Amino acid sequence: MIQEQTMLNVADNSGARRVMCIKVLGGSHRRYAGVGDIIKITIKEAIPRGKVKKGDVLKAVVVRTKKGVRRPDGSVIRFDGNACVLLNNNSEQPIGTRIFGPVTRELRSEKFMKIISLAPEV
Amino acid sequence: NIKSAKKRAIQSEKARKHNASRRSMMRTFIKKVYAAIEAGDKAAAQKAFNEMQPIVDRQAAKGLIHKNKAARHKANLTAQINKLA
Amino acid sequence: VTSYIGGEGHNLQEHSVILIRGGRVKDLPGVRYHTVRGALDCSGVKDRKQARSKYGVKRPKA
Amino acid sequence: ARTTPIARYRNIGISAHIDAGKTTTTERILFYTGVNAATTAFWSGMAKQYEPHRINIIDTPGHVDFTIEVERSMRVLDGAVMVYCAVGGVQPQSETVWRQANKYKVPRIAFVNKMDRMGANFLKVVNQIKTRLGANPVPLQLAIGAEEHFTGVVDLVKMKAINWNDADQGVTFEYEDIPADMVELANEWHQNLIESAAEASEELMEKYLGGEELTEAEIKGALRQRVLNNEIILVTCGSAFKNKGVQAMLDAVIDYLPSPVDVPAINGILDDGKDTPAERHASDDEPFSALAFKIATDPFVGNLTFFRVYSGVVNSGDTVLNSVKAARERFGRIVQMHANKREEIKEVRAGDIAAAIGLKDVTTGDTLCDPDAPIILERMEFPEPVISIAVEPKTKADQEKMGLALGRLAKEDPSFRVWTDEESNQTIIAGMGELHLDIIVDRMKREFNVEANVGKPQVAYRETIRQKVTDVEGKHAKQSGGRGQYGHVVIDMYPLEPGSNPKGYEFINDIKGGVIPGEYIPAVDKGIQEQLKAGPLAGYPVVDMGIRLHFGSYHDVDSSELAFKLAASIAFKEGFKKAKPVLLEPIMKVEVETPEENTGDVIGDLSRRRGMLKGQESEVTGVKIHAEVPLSEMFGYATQLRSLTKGRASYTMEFLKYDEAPSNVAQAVIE
RNA sequence: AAUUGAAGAGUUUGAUCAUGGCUCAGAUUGAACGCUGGCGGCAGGCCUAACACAUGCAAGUCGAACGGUAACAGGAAGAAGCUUGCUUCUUUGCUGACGAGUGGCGGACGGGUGAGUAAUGUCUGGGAAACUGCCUGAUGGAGGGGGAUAACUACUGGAAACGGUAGCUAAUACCGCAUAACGUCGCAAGACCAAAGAGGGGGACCUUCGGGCCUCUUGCCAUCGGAUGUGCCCAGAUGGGAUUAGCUAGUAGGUGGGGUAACGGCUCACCUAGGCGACGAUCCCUAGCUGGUCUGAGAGGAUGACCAGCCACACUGGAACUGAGACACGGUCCAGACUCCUACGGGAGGCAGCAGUGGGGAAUAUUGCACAAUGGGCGCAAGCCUGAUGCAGCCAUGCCGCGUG
RNA sequence: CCCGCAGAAGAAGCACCGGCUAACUCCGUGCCAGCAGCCGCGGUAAUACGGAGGGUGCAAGCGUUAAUCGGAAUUACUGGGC
Ligand SMILES: CC(=O)O[C@H]1C[C@@]2(C)[C@@H](C[C@@H](O)[C@H]3[C@@]4(C)CC[C@@H](O)[C@@H](C)[C@@H]4CC[C@@]32C)/C1=C(\CCC=C(C)C)C(=O)O
Ligand SMILES: Nc1nc2c(ncn2[C@@H]2O[C@H](COP(=O)(O)OP(=O)(O)O)[C@@H](O)[C@H]2O)c(=O)[nH]1
Repeated sequence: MIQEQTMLNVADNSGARRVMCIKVLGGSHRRYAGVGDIIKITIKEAIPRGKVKKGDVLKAVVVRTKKGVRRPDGSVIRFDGNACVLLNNNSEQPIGTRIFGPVTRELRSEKFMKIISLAPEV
Repeated sequence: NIKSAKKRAIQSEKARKHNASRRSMMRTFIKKVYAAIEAGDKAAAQKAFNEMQPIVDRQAAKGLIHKNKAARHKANLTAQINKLA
Repeated sequence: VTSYIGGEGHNLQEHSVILIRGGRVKDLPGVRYHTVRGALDCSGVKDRKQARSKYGVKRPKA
Repeated sequence: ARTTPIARYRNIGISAHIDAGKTTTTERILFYTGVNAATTAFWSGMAKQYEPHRINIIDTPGHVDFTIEVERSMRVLDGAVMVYCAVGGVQPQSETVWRQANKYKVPRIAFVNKMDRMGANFLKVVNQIKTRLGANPVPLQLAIGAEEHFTGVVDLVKMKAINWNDADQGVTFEYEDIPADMVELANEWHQNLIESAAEASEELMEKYLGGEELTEAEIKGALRQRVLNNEIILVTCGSAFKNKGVQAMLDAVIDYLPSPVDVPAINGILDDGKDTPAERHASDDEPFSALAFKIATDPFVGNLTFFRVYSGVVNSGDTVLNSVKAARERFGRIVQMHANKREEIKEVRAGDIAAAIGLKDVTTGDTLCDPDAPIILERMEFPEPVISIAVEPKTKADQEKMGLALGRLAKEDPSFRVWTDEESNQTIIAGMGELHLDIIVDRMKREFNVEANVGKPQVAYRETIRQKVTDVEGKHAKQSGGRGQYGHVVIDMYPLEPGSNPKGYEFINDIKGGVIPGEYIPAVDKGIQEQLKAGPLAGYPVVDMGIRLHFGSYHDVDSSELAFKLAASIAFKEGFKKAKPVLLEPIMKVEVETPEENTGDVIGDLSRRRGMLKGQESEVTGVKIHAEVPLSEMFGYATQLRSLTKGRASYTMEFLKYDEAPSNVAQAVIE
């Protein structure tokens, strides 16, 4: 459950550190993004070197939500915090090159393969 | 790392575990002696010193503690076991 | 920095990549360097014959 | 050292219109040859039938845009496999690669790909090669059915209906005989295959007239003799996708495409001195001579320089000569791209191709010859760009780097060009077309990380007057405090006609007996001169102006060079104001060369482009159209000229004159 | 015989001199660029990004420590196609030899770089509390037992990296026991400490016929010397800044414990309240030091490439383990930045070793030949290893010769 | 390294020439084009610009730039001043 405003941590290099969701893309009036959805983003923190700089506007992939995820059977995965992987505005597709912290099976997408190839877990 | 004399790594490991365990007990024995001094028991001090002397010497020989260390222990342990005891 | 372009004529325009020399022009206060003719994107002086080593002009075909 | 097979060398390049499979078909080879963009691989013949032959393949671009990649990719190598879409007929860029093959008289066979596709029709296309390309086809084969009912092919030499099987893609065979369907068709060959083979030599056909069925061995030699002499194009057909056909075509390569010795020895020159064909027989024991086609740069080994060795040999360390630059190079590591591995080499013989690592300054077209036996070779031709567009480095910082990068892309692609407009100093690139330009700029982002946006090039406008203006008056009189200084001048300003090349400006000393001394008269000229560098309408040079002195006045002392120089300056103004000034624009002598079919559309567009037409010839096959059309209006012509003439239409332009710009233009051109 | 060598000129004025600065003649260079370019000898060659790195090489070696047989070779506890003393198959580790494994020694040398370090270093001269592989002198010891484990075998997980269970085995691997001074603690009396075998040959006597046994050659343990190496201490010298004047809690000293190879706030508890600084502490900036190099008549000024000595560093921060020696350049562990491999679960790597690419730049070279020599590691030796070294390739980069009559 | 073979045969550039500074004329140019280490050359007879002839200095190098010391007693201990 991510929604406009809401700070997210970032799970890649690129160098964002802290980032804010300025839109839940994908539908009129769509309230929440979570799981492995895409959101428009404005960088709030940014390391000094880094691909991205503060004030940039990009997209990103929700990779960990505290409300977590369910899928079949009835179980739950919850993560302590909210994190995402920055995507280039045109091609989706991570602008980063390393992923940090575990990611979930749901992300097993054509476009998000590069994330689960990286990333040390689930 | 691709230099096969990395057997040195697996080798000197066996070494560390061996050294560790022997070096461990010779310490716990030296302790037993200091304990006696703290307990005040003149008998157990000179008794425990007799038990530890061979250990300290043997290990020094085997090259785990080295000579002058061996000396220094029985040296000032003695100093103390017969300073009030 | 501002730099001198010696010899009669030159190519040399807004994007030319040159090699700057050092050596003033005491008619041009502020101009403290020469641009080395014949180096990189600067051509040598057309049709010159004497002192060709300065002005980057090659020997004309013995 | 020793070498190995030699003279069993097949230097062939695949090229054709877009789609077609001219690449898919190439990968298919590497599969077949590799049982158990330049590459090499070994074909023993699909049946085991052959002594292993060594094949150098080059998959070329379709498209135009990158036609340069075919000039080079056909100049150097010996054979050519022209691919055709079973569905798409000849199509425009088939004709262009045809002309490029003819330009270099390169022997060639033909492969009608995609027989499995809806609307497939082998013999139709074969006929278009005859009709549209004015060439002599010879169906060396026949298709077993068509489109989704495409099951095989007929070797109509060996007269058997070749059968490729289900799995293992290719390989296997069982060489089945013709089916009852085609026996009628099959009993042709184009009997003028065998009658085409006949025409090699009359003593070869004399027995054909005498009804003597020719031996299989003597036919293959027969039509090959004529393939080599490019009087015949064998057609093979197949479908890379179904794996039903590619293989039979490889055989046709060794059967009917040259060795490096079935070849005219190279032409050329000596250095300073004069001609002589450089000759140099295709022989290992000749003096080394090679041409450099294609330059690249790999991030790990540095500069790669592809060459074709026509004569002699080079060993890693031999210091050859770039004859067309008058400097020597020392060969180092050598690489052959070897199906899928940059295999290393210490020696490279004649008749082979490879890329030389580390060579310093060797551009495309240069000859690498023996230093004792220097020769210049032919050098292909450089297609000459048709499109220009101005570029600026998005980030002012990058402006330096944009310079570096465009430079690099130039020495890699001679068909690409870059320069700086002598006026309105903006960076201008030029290429063989819209797409060409696109991927160049894109290549900057990828490889040099300079993104830059693009725009229409600026235009150099000029200024003039239209009315002779009668005696206008200039005057100075500076009683201020210092140098006395006073000058007075009266003149006539009048338009000219485009006269005497260098001037475009005319000053006349029709001064009275001595109303102004002739020592100050140079000055009054200088004063006008100054005003011409950027006239009063909108900067921009003033042209085609004439000026006549007639009257003035001075003090015996106060007047001076300066005084009249200003007086003239003032006299020029007010006179210009009253002279009905106008904004000029530049026009081009434009020459469009187009087919008969669409000279209607082309004319109309030239007209639409605010253009004047002036002639038509009907020069042979196209129709040269002559027109005067303004510059600020020809931008991106290539792109549309193509659309209007199916890609088939050269054109050319250069400066001609300046004419009045239409008002809405003029008032727009306001800075 | 051998630090015995000091030059001036142009430029303000109508002219002059001085003033001052500017400028010039010389020598020098790891140079670059422009024009030009024949050879050879000797030497030099990334000064910038201690920027990032594809590929190959730069550390192994002993079967005379051990169990051993994967490949080679030979012999055969012996066998075909017959090509009967000339072959190619199966056995047998028998012998030569040898992949993997245990073990030993080396990997702390050799080589690279200058990041850090203004004094934790370097230089000069001294000093006392120390350890020291291989090499060496001397004196004796080298007895008698025990438990294991790789390899291996059997199941078994991985894509790979790597392994996992159970069982078996050898030794100079490992541990007791004995022996115990000219060794250690102790005033003494007294307590207490080690070790390993292996090869070549052989008369008898001989035995399970393995060899006992004899001999020579090595290796093992202990103590004291020598040699070399290393650690520690002191004084003096070794950049600039006051537009840095105050600095200091393990701080300065002491006592007693602990600790190291060793002295020591090295550490800790308590007691003293000290310690440093205008002879520049402190804090800033910059920097490897020296022999020497360049210049200069000298004193000086400038400088620390190439050679040699010392120090420091090894992708960045940190830590220890093994060891005589490291807190380890091609070792281990943690962490970080980054790159690479993956069958997505998981893996791997650090050229400032040689060559080489990209990058940066005005600019700096071959992905060469060889261990023949000198030298280094292992080995009784033969030998194996050696990008140290010896040569070659590239460049007029310098020096010196010679030619182009 | 020596011994044979053929034939001058395969092998010369670079800066300078107004004073400092060794080396001078014609032509072109006309405060233009340009030179320039310092002073300074160029506005119709320019040994100073550019070409030529000639000369001067160096020579497989020659120039230019950059750099350290020198001359600079111009941080003066040696060895200066107010
Ligand atoms: C691989 C090959 O053989 O040609 C490829 C490769 C190709 C010739 C490309 C067209 C064009 O970029 C070519 C240029 C000159 C483009 C400009 C620069 O970037 C050059 C360095 C580049 C070299 C090769 C390149 C990149 C090809 C195409 C492109 C087709 C594009 C479309 C939209 C149909 C082709 O062949 O069709
Ligand atoms: N179905 C089918 N497709 C083919 C065949 N040959 C080529 N193609 C297709 O052609 C397309 C482009 O192939 P490629 O050779 O790369 O094109 P090129 O590079 O322009 O020659 C791909 O979709 C191929 O699958 C064929 O024989 N059958």
